[PDB]
Amino acid sequence: STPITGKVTAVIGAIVDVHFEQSELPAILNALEIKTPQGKLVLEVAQHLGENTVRTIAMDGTEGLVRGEKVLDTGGPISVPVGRETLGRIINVIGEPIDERGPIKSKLRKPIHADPPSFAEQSTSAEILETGIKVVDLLAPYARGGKIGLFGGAGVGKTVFIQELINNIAKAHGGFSVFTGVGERTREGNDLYREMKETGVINLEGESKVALVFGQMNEPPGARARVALTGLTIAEYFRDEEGQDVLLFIDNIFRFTQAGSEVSALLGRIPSAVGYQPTLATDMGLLQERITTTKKGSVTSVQAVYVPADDLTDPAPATTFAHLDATTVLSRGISELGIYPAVDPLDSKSRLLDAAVVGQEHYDVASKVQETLQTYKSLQDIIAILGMDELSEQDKLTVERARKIQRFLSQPFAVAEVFTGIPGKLVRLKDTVASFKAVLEGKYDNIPEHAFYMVGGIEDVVAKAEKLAAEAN
Amino acid sequence: TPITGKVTAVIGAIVDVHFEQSELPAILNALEIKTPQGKLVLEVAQHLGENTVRTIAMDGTEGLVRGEKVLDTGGPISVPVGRETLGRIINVIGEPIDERGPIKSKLRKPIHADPPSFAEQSTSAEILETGIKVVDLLAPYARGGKIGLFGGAGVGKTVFIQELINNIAKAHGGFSVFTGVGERTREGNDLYREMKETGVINLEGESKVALVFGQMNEPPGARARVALTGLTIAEYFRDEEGQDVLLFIDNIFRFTQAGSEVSALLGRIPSAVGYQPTLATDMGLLQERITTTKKGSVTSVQAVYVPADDLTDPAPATTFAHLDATTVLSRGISELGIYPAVDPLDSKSRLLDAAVVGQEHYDVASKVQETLQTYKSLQDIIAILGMDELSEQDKLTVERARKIQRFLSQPFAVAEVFTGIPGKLVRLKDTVASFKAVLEGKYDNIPEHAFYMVGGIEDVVAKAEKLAAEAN
Amino acid sequence: FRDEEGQDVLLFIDNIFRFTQAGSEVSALLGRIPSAVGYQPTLATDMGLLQERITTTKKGSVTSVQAVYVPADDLTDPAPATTFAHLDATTVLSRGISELGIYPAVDPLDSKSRLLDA
Amino acid sequence: AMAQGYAAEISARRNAMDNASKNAGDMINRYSILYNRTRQAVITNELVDIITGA
Amino acid sequence: TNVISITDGQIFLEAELFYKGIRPAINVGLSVSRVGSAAQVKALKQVAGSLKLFLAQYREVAAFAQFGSDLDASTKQTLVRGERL
Amino acid sequence: WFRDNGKHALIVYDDLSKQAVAYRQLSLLLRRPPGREAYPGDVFYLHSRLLERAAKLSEKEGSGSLTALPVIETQGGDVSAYIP
Repeated sequence: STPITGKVTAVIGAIVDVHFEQSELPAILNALEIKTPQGKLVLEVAQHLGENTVRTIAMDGTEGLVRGEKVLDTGGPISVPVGRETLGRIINVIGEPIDERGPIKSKLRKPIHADPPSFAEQSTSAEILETGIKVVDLLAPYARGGKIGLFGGAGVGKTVFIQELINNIAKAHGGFSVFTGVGERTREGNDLYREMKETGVINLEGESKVALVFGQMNEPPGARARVALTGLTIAEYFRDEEGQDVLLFIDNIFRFTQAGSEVSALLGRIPSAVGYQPTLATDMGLLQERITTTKKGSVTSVQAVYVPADDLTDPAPATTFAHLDATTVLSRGISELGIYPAVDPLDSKSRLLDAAVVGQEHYDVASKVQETLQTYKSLQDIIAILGMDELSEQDKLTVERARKIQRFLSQPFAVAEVFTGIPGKLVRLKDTVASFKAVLEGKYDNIPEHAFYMVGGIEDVVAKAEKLAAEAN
Repeated sequence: TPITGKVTAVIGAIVDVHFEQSELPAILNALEIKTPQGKLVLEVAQHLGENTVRTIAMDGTEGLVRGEKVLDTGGPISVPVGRETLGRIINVIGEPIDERGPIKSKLRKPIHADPPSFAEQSTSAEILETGIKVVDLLAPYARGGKIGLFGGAGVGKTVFIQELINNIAKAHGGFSVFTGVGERTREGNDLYREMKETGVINLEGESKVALVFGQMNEPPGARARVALTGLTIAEYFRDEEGQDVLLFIDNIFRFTQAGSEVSALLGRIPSAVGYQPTLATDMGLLQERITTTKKGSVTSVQAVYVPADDLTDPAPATTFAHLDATTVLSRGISELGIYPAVDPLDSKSRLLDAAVVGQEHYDVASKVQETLQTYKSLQDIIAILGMDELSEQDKLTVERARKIQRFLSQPFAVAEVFTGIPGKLVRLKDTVASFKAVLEGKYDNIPEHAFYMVGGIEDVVAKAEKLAAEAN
Repeated sequence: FRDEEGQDVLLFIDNIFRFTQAGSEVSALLGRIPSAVGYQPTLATDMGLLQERITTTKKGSVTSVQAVYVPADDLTDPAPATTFAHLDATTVLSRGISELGIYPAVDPLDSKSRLLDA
Repeated sequence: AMAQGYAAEISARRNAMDNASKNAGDMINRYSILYNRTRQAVITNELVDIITGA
Repeated sequence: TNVISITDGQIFLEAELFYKGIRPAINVGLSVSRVGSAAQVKALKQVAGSLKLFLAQYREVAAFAQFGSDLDASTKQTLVRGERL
Repeated sequence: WFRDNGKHALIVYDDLSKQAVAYRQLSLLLRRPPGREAYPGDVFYLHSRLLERAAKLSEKEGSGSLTALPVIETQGGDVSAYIP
């Protein structure tokens, strides 16, 4: 009944010191409200600092705010709507859509922060997802119930792989995907918007499934931090209700951690549980344990851990890397070199990969495929030294099987249309697995250099040489 | 009426006077507290409110009884100015440290004063010839500019400044000045001696040099404001006199160090590398003030003692920007034994361009830097494997580069204390030609040890002949 | 016990490193700030409390002994350096020597000192 | 003689580069020590600065 | 770090390059640009598509020539091509 | 509770180092003065008390047995570290 409101007294840094009235002290993490001439000002309470004054670092611009403006609590934590109504929309951290796409009324707008699954609600399984890219179709399965990480600096564009994975999975997904744009560059935001809308994934008028929510990177840090909280809440709702294997992609968990540290420093708290961050433990663990597997179903996550250019020192990056199960490494150097997938089947990994978990043949070929590429990596140094002669008949076969297979590792993307110009490829697991084996098996060992590279499946590597051989004759 | 204030608290060198009246002393103004040993002037630094302003000491802080009556001059510390300054080595307060008594100054401008006007900045590309080989080719010295010699702790800064002083001053063609901050006491004594002996300051005759000494001994506030006093004297000698004035600042990093020591006791939260919270802003206000406007020419030598011998230190990093012609000297080059110690692969002068000192000079410097960079780049494989394991082209370049690096040093006129040779001033055009030849192999067979501590390639050949006579 | 019986008592100490580290722990607990590396405002006075008061009197002596197991045999800990400086000659108690024929195995090989004057 | 010399220079490719490999190992160990110490000290100084701010 | 996480990319002009005589000093390997040739006049693109790969190969042979020894035909050709480019 | 019954057992304080870090955060928030490695020096106190808990009892009290399986995190072999 009674609308609890207080007097926002002090604005320091990007934080507004929201005092309150007797019994009106809002709880920490509760959704406040601040109506401003520019619109709605979003402030999330912080450490309730006594003196009936609960601190708050706002989710909107600190500008224009006038001391003593009344702020009335929303009665609970920060909220964004939950449900299929969110599909096709760009949900902001405050929750006001920034696309001017009108309010897609949903069943509920749940509070962002909540409980995680109990150990009686946390299950585990060994499942592989059809990622459509032969790199992730062979060298590292993606988990239908387990985290799937990634790496690669600027220019490796792992977000492109993310969109491609979303599209391919949705193309055969019984449940709706999800994303979370943790502080992406705005232009990359619009380009992601265009590519997601036109790919058919974001059906502007239809029934889309990949609800992209972006933190927008251009706000005070609190919104950026809580954005992933919002996205996890949304995916939790989707798994809880639709009960289908609901994907989960996080834009830049490294940017999420930068935002968390920026929040901690922005808050009065002393950041020291990492050496530069005290909250890193709690927040990172909460976000990761939000991705949970239940007896009802699994909500598979896919977080992108940007590599701060070989930041082996950072404790938080090591916590993230040893916070998951399977990953793919997409380097821009010596991995994007002549590769549209831009991945490194060597440095990749898949804990779910067992002959009894990934297919008996798939492990047999991958073992050779990993070894041959490692041998190709092993023969990478020798061939350039004295020439391509030193290899034995089996070795030169490997050099002629792998250097084409490593070239064949590439694949144009169904979403990378705007740049490369090659129409995309989306073979399956039963396709890619036997595809690489036949490449290993030499049944098409006569194919040209670029014949299986930047191609589709094995049956699709036949035409590439055949149509290109027309120019020679 | 008189303005009197009571010293409310004296903590470290940052003292507090609670001037309990209406018109409190203005910020950046001078408050004088009459200690029995002198006039401990103070810089009213922060009006901490409640009729309390925190001051930085311009002298000793011991024995100031809480509540001493502090009289306010009101305006900035009025540094005496004028030709009379010449030959007198003033103190940080402007008080004449020379035991020649008060100096009859026609006027006294404020120590703190407005920087040069943004529209009064006479851009110039004139190169001032100092003669030192690295100064000769690798980084030209801008005539009437601000050349900063950011370098390690005494690994050449003091000697390079002294030699440059003994070189430029005789033909300064104007009225130069010397300003020190945190100067080694013996080094300050030596600088005064050399200026007296060179005739730069004539004790009973005309003097082209007026000194302000801010040796490290002083209280931190004095160390910080001494260079500002020097800059005020310099700007006064640049506009009012309107003639080229060479003002050299020694260890301007000491000014930033004074800022750092004062700031913490002044109640500013610790900054980067514990440096003062206002490093760049203050360094600019005391550096951008020094420039050669259309009013007059200013030759500025602002040596910066890069703390921790790693130019990554925030104070030296902020220092690097405001200075024009940077001649870095680092301990790595010194450990090789080269006295001039200039890091040729690093020390660069933006005053040096294609159309500045000559297309041939620009190409000579480019080739020399490329060769030395090649030597440094191949040093890893050289140490790991050996000179034989690499290319004969690479070996030839390495040998030429080693000879060139050994040619980088030179005998400086006042450094004859160390190397023992009478100093040699290499002519700019002669040096450029010598280097072009040496890269071109016009003396590539001369001895390496006969390339160090000599003049031009002529003295190099003479040394090679001498080594042919002696070493055999 | 030494002064209440005039009895010259040799003292054996657990570990100077142990006591100094415990004193560092307590000094941190007090409220002092951390120092350059791993110290705090009152590092030295901790061990300086006891060891500076154990000396030789007329009633006997107080020549204590500090038990040190050279941690990784590295002298990059200042307390171990000052302790090894405290000792006069070194007894190389190599494990092999214990089996070589000496049950005590106190090697006088490392008995180096310049105090042997005429 | 030519066979012995080719064998001996192949040895020089396994007994001179071997010394170079030893030099590289020593330099790599030293540099790894310096970098591991520098990273740790940087993190420690960061923690100290952050707490000293607080 | 924050700028490189927010900016479009970088032309990380390392000091060694500018010291190596290459003025301007875009260390091509250490350079990056998220936008890329899609934001470029294709007249540039037809030659840059080979220029980038040639610089990449030169990066692959920089160590080999740093050894200062012989190699196969591809390696020496790559070194000459990269230095010339 | 197991051991004093005289039986045997094995405790595994898995990754005690992270527990120490948690103590460091707890001290910092509780405003206990920071010390070396910025954890409260009380980290050693808590760790010692938690570590000397287990041993093999004598026949005087029935001889209970208990094995500890603590783990740590060698931050680049953080030998000069406090918690390790």
